[PDB]
Amino acid sequence: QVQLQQSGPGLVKPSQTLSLTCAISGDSVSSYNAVWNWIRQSPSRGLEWLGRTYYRSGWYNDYAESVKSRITINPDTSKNQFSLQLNSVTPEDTAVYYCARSGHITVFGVNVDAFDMWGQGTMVTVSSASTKGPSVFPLAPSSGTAALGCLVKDYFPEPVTVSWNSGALTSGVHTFPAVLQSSGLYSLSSVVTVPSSSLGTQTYICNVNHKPSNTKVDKKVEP
Amino acid sequence: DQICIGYHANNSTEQVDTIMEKNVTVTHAQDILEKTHNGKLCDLDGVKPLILRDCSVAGWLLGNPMCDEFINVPEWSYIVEKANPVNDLCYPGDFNDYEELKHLLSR
Amino acid sequence: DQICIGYHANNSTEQVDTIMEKNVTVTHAQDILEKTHNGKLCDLDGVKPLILRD
Amino acid sequence: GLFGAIAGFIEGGWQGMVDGWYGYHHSNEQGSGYAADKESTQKAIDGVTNKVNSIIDKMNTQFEAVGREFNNLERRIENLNKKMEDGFLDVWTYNAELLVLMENERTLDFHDSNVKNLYDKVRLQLRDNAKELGNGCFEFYHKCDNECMESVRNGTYDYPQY
Amino acid sequence: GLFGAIAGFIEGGWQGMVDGWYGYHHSNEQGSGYAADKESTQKAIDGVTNKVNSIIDKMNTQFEAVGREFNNLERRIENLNKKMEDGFLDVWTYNAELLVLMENERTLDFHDSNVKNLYDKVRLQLRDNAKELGNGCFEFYHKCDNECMESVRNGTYDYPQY
Amino acid sequence: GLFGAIAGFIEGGWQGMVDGWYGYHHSNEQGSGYAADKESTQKAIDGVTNKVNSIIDKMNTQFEAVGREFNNLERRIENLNKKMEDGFLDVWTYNAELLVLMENERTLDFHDSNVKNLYDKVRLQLRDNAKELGNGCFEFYHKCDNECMESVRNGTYDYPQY
Amino acid sequence: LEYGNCNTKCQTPMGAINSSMPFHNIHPLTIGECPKYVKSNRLVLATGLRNSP
Amino acid sequence: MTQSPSSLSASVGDRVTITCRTSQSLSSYTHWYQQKPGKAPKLLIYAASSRGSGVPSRFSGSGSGTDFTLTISSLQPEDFATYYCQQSRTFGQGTKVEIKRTVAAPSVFIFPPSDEQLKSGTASVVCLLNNFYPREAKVQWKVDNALQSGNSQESVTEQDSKDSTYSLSSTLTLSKADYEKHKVYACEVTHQGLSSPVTKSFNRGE
Ligand SMILES: *[C@H]1O[C@H](CO)[C@@H](O[C@@H]2O[C@H](CO)[C@@H](O)[C@H](O)[C@H]2NC(C)=O)[C@H](O)[C@H]1NC(C)=O
Ligand SMILES: *[C@H]1O[C@H](CO)[C@@H](O[C@@H]2O[C@H](CO)[C@@H](O)[C@H](O)[C@H]2NC(C)=O)[C@H](O)[C@H]1NC(C)=O
Ligand SMILES: *[C@@H]1O[C@H](CO)[C@@H](O)[C@H](O)[C@H]1NC(C)=O
Ligand SMILES: *[C@@H]1O[C@H](CO)[C@@H](O)[C@H](O)[C@H]1NC(C)=O
Ligand SMILES: *[C@@H]1O[C@H](CO)[C@@H](O)[C@H](O)[C@H]1NC(C)=O
Ligand SMILES: *[C@H]1O[C@H](CO)[C@@H](O)[C@H](O)[C@H]1NC(C)=O
Repeated sequence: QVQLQQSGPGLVKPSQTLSLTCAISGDSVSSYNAVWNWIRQSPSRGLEWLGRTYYRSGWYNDYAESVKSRITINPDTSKNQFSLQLNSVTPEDTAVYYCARSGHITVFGVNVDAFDMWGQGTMVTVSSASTKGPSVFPLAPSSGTAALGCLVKDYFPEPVTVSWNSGALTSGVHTFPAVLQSSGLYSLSSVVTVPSSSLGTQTYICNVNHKPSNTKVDKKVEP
Repeated sequence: DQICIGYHANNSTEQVDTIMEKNVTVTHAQDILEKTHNGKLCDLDGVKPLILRDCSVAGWLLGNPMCDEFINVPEWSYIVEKANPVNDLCYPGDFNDYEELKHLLSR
Repeated sequence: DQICIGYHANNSTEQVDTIMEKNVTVTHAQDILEKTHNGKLCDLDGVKPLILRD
Repeated sequence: GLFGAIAGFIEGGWQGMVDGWYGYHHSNEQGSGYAADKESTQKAIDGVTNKVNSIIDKMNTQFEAVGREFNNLERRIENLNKKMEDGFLDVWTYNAELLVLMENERTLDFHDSNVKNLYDKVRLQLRDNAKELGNGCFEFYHKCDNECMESVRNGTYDYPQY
Repeated sequence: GLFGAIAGFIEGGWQGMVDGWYGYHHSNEQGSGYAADKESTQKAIDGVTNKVNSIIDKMNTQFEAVGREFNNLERRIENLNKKMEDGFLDVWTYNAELLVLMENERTLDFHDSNVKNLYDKVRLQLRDNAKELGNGCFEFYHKCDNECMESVRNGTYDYPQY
Repeated sequence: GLFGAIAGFIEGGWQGMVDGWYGYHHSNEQGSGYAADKESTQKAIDGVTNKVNSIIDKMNTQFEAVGREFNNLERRIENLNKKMEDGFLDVWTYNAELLVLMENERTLDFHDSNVKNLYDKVRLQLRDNAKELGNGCFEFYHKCDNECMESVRNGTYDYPQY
Repeated sequence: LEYGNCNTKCQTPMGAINSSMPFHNIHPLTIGECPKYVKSNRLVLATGLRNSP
Repeated sequence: MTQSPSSLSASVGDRVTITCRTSQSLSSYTHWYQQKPGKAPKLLIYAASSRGSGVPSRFSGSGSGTDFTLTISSLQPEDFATYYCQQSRTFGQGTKVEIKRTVAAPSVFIFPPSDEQLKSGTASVVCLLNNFYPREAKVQWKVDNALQSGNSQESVTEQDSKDSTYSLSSTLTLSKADYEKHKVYACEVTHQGLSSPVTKSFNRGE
């Protein structure tokens, strides 16, 4: 199996440069049966192909007309990766960026641009605002089913991830989409319904990760 | 300023034959002949065959004492018999219309 | 003033097959397969058959 | 099609040309109309006719099955007989169906070829006395009356005259 | 090849055009690059696909051998049986190998044709607004920016405009 | 022919070109004559040679009849034997005759193609330095001496020089 | 089947054939001046050319 | 690339068909992707009708001229997703497929602000509506029996991949001083699964 592992910061100031990397394993950046693409997605614009690089007895790049003057996609054959560089960003460049392989599947040896494998995505926010880690508060069960949760308040930028009991508790979990508050900071809640009987014996801890601020916090939630 | 017309090439070494030319290198080809096998006798769609081993169809059906393995065989998919099974008619003789019966077995 | 080169078309819906394309509509076609029969036993060139019946 | 004329640089056929398979449409001060190129047409009719007869006639000698019956203890040869007769039918069914497919493809391409050659025939007469429009048509630099048009269809178009 | 384009007046293919079988390479003041002609390409994919399936499917009904055994005084029919089964195998082996050879030749020529027609398609649009260099390329007399280039690939190249 | 050259825009062949299948006839102030295009010619010879050997060799494995005799009360299997042997002979007779017909058509068209391509090869070199007369001939605007003529046959005709 | 009170140049066990076609698909066992039997459902030769929309 | 419809609801087991009309008809270059919330798209169908790696047989694709169709022969709860078609470098706008199941009323829970948060100078009060269908739900805040306006935000989950329900949070935010000024905090919920509005409340301090 091929895996694509993305990295790079999810916060870029307006007018500056967005820089992402896709690290390949299980295939070669310079393979004759691969094409390496960047695609972005935003709630407004939908899915948009940005560009690609590929090797066929020499390196080639193609870029979307919309970004052509600002975009560079370069292979690294030392580290088996390829990059995205997007200059002079504006709020309209806020999106989830995906790397993806195409041309692995071909009709009669012709790349059809079908994208068989994708990276996990990097959410990129274009903003002058600065990083802020969340405060985490318990949503305590009161008084056969009990609900408990964690309020993850006042962070920037997106995203936050929440698990429970280090991922050992998944059933009945609901982690809500974030809302942007009038302060310009995000907030969400996560949570979980459990048997009320288990409150006297089972420990419940929410594990909160905000990678842009390097925040990893664990909060015990009790009656 | 110019515009040019052209066609695909790649690193392919696949070759095909034509009437007028043999070993033409093409960009893509499709093999349509299976050349390999696993070298084994197998269950056909899960249903095991009857493998008579050293017994013949006669030895089996008449109940040659050396062919007790096949005293009551379950349903089979196909039957396997050696070229010269040693346990045939223990007491020498003939089997009348043997071939016509073996044909009947194929149904 | 101009002169143009072109070809025939008509209201035909006859179709033929080729190796590379199936159901090609053509202007004209010729069926070469007899599909029908009269469903009866008949005299062959006048000369009547022997019908053994039961 | 292989030759690029039919449903190619000539976008579609003409309902209005009833009298032949290929031909000319002219347009000048006197009027306009269709005229079939009979020779190119009759050539095509001879080729297709010969083809059909060649096909029919090649399938003339072919396997004819006969009825043979066998008793209850002649199953092996009965099976042999059946496999034999079916085998030949499948072979001749394949030959017939494949021949029709292969020759249908060649028949459609043949027409395409005849159109392409007719177009080139005219092009090679007119040379630089007309604009090749790129859609099957030639626009003249000089006036071309009905006799002028006819000389194009003739093969007689006097190039030095214009 | 029969049509003179592939490995003919177009000397070689392009490693750099990955996205289709046939297409365009443009070169102007803004830059240069490859673009596949998808329609000509998809036409080719449909034809070749139908061909393969036509080949596979025509060989669908074909002789299947069955095991039949015979005693020591049935040598004649045993020989008959063997000659019969071998005979059909040789026939179907011939049919298969010959069909593949014949249709391989036609497949290579088909591609050649599609390239030639694409070249002519462009030639017939540009006419005398460009120099036919003789190697697959057309050099424009006017500047042809990216929208100008796209209109050539379109079929929309406005000739009177230049 | 499919390609329009042989017995098309080139009206007839040349008794006077003995040394090859396709070639050139030149005419200038120094004189005139025929010259065979050997490469195009040798290409044709290799293709046709391979074809013949391919035909001969494909018919290598084919049904061989054996003598088998039957008594007065074995009429059924005697008939079977006869129908079997005749059946295969008719099949192989069909295969042979049809292969010859099909490949003869392709051989004639192949030559037509080679001529058309040789004509275009020259056209694509000369471009607008000569008048395309429409009959296989190109009339030069400049004087073209024997070295000039040879460069046309070469592939070396220096277009910018004229 | 029984007698049809009928005349033909080509007979099959399913019925008679009155046709100038070179092929048929009625039944393999025939007698008389018959077309050649094939297993096809359809055999149609192009004579004309590709018709336009 | 134009997809139709832009969204639909269908019951488990229903046959579902989505269409994509394409500017140019190429069977080989059209693909379908399925994207579940928070995940990357996964290739579902390629070249109009080939099933992508790991794709179950209930998914199939067809193409005719410029019209392409994706069919789910028997809709499952886990097929909640947005489906996109694609030719070349162009994507359609997507079709949201929602499951259609029976009505289910929310379970309602109210949470006071933690003592810890109050020390920061702000108070967040959370009302949870759990596992309901359909999505339409109204939540009103009352503080000492006074309707609040403009001081709450709602967030809703996507449809659950097992039971096809939604959950919803409403969060009322006050300054600590304002929170401490009042006693009764109440969350009032209207949903067509309920016979009449449900109210959950607490008293500050209790
Ligand atoms: C084919 O190409 C022409 C020229 O590229 C297209 O017309 C342009 O379309 C773009 C995008 O829609 C517009 O921004 C321009 O204003 C148009 N300019 C001109 C000069 O036409 C046309 O849309 C294309 N048509 C197709 C592919 O059918
Ligand atoms: C083809 O012919 C041209 C012209 O005859 C050749 O070019 C000449 O070659 C000779 C002998 O090599 C030189 O002495 C001349 O100076 C060249 N003159 C010109 C005008 O080209 C060319 O070498 C030949 N190419 C072949 C046989 O491939
Ligand atoms: C074609 O290739 C095969 C194997 O690569 C080789 O054995 C054979 O000699 C070649 N045939 C010709 C005609 O060159
Ligand atoms: C061809 O036409 C027939 C009847 O119009 C139809 O049933 C069949 O599906 C078509 N075949 C193909 C391969 O499109
Ligand atoms: C056979 O067909 C011909 C032509 O259609 C017709 O004239 C004749 O009546 C038919 N003969 C019989 C015996 O049905
Ligand atoms: C063809 O037409 C021209 C002009 O109408 C006429 O003068 C000439 O005699 C004709 N030539 C033919 C039929 O060859």
